[PDB]
Amino acid sequence: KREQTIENLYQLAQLTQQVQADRIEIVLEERRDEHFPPMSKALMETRSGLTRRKLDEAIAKMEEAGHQFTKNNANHYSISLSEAHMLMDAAGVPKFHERKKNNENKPWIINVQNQKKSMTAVHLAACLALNLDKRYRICLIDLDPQGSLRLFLNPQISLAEHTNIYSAVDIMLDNQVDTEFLRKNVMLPTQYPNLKTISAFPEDAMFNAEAWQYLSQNQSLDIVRLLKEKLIDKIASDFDIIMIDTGPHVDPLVWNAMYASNALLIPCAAKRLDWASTVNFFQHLPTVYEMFPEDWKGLEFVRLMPTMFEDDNKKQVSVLTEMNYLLGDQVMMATIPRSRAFETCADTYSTVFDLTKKTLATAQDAVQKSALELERVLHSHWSSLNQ
Amino acid sequence: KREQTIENLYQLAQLTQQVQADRIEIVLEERRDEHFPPMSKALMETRSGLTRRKLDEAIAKMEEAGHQFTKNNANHYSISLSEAHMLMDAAGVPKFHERKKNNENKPWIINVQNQKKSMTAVHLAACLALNLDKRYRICLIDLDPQGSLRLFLNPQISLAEHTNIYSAVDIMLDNQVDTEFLRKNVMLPTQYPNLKTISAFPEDAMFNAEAWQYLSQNQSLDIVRLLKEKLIDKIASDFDIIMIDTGPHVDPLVWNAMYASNALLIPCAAKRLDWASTVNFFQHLPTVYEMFPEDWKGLEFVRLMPTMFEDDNKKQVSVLTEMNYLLGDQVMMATIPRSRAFETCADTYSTVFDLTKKTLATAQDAVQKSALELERVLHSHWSSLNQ
Repeated sequence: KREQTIENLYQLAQLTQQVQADRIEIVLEERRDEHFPPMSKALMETRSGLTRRKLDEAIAKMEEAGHQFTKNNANHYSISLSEAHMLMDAAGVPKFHERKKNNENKPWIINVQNQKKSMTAVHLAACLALNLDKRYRICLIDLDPQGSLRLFLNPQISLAEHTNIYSAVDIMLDNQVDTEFLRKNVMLPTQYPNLKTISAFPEDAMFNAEAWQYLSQNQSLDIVRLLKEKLIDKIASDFDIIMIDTGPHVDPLVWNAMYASNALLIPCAAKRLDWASTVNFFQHLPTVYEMFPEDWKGLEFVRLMPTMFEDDNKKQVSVLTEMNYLLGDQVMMATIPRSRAFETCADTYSTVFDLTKKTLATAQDAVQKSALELERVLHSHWSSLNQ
Repeated sequence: KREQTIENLYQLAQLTQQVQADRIEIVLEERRDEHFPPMSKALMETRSGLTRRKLDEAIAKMEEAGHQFTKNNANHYSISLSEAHMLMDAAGVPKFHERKKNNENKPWIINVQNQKKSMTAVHLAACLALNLDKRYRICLIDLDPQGSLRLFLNPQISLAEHTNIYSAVDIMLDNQVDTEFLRKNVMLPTQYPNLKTISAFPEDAMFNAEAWQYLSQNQSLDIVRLLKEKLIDKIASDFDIIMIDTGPHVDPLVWNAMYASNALLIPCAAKRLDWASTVNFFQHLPTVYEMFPEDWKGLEFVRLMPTMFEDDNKKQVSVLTEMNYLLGDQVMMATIPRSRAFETCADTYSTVFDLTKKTLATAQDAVQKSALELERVLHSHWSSLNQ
């Protein structure tokens, strides 16, 4: 019955290909729109690299203008994220971008690749976005259609007053598209004044279909140029960093992400399972690239991190120091632990920077030093990349 | 630096493509090898469709041979799964297969397709495997490389005394292979005398790579014939049912599973998210099939189930009765609830049939009536399929 079943299939293809899917409605039906825990002026000091005197002066200037700061039950300052950014601009420090010896840069395009909880790229975006001396313009793009990565960091929906919401692949396969268009309709603001977001929707699955059947008509290899030529290039003006999050699969989606991407970052854990998948990955991961039209700009760096670490199991060391001595540098000294706190983030769709003893500090100190450590490398290669 | 980075890539491709991966070791490092809760003789009565008299007679015959049954702290029978199968054969009922008006059958090849917790195919396998009057020979094949589906139902490892362990794609791309080979080395026994298992390993990821680059050399479409011609056909002798579990992605893996597969089953939930992905799926799901060499045997049936149901939220009804009235029959009346119990299965990698008030019964009655209800349909179409 080969024929008859196809016929029922299109019958359901076109019967159902008219039912439903109000997207603004469900993003709106998810707004967990809560915001950030205000800083202490000790914490604002740490995150800013401002002296209490330069900071207090910045306050006083903002207060001698209209501004009124909220205050404690102990009448202690409670500075918001917005307040902290403006405090910077009041202290007369200019954004990372601003310091002009780096203002002709090209933007980092880090392609994170979760090999199995796909929530480390979001901690990076928040820690890098949560460094107020620099105040990077970042962008965290979700590319896994099975991604909750806009449940974390829910965009300011900013209302039903939003036409439509597009994902990356909605701008690859589309719907005239310009950076004015992408700002107004596909990149959304998120609770971190300087971290914007680009969500994905399980519909984004279509892509692969059209890819794997858009090669029948071609052993071509112009299908990996779509996200660069259609979207990333059209938003590299406004951004210092870009992170494209893909999780585990082979794909023309993650393919479409590697070609536009000029560095790789591979979160993994002590586990031999994710470890083992990953070396299969690498073994499969040269042709992987060889394939896109030679105009591919190579990679700058590529590195991996240890995620979810037990530094009490003699057993997990017995894979991470295989990693250490297997790979030395090109791994990260920052072993993020397991942490009750990290995992109620996965429960509650927050990041450790959203909540108010016994993980908090080492949860965030873990991420913050892994983001500091991440941070060195990017500066190391920004020169070469910039070429 | 296009060239230089590829060169480092193969450098890591071949540097690392010699490190590690002792598979028997890790399956062995996982044996959660515990077994089933023994039945009551009330429960053995329910699962068997034996009268207490025919059952007690079967016991007495087994006891008048050597056998010794374990007993209760209240000296009440505690029949194991093995004991129950032999009790059947002692009661002189023949296996489903056995009843010869269905012994020239062809085996069901249900392709389950999890659209987002990928643990319903395992409840089906256990409920269908846990019907002792029939005693189906089933096979639950994992095809998602991100599958825990051998952590559930850990095979009798039966020891390090096992050469190697192969997955489906290890027998697609291989390593001379015959049904004697597949029995001795790739299908493993599991705690249900009549449910065997075929695991997958995240290495299985390779497949896609070779597929999507094994079409550059061909707009061919012989790559979907691999799992049928290489594995399934070579084990259809020994099986009454076959379930191939794939979860969400487009793929030549799930492709390779649809072509060898002669019915479809699509678990989904009240949620508009998984609901929405699925209708995109259907809209993409005719060409999907149109593509394999015409010799494709069509589908027999195709249906969906409701999984994880809140019958207290007026809100979830407000999608499942859209489903009901949208789709009527070709859905299942058996709405599996949310259930604390179902979700500690996902916690503990069991199925509801593994544990000992307030879900148990409705958890299993839910699965059992969805498996009963599943059960009717398969009989309905077995005739036509058999053609």
